[PDB]
Amino acid sequence: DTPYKADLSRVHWAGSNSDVDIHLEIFEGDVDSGFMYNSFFRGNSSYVSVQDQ
Amino acid sequence: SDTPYKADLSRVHWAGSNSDVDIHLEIFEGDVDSGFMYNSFFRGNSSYVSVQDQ
Repeated sequence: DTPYKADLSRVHWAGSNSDVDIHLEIFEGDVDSGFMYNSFFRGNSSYVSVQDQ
Repeated sequence: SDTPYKADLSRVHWAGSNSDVDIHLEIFEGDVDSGFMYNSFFRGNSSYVSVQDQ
């Protein structure tokens, strides 16, 4: 009911009447990916090295 | 069950020609009560991003 409803100036709203959204997204350092995991059975075995022989 | 002086009593703050109207003064101490009190609890259990003026 405000008297100014018919004369508003909307910045990021295009078209014949200000209905279409053309705003800009805001992004930061956020990236979602898979969860982490660490080995557990590394010490439960006998070990031998033949790397260069 | 009626004392001899019933019809000739003097009663203060009992107005009227027959002394049967209540014009006393209320005693106020300043007690006012309304709805109960609540505080938020989940205001630090999520992420936050600000887009004000942008």
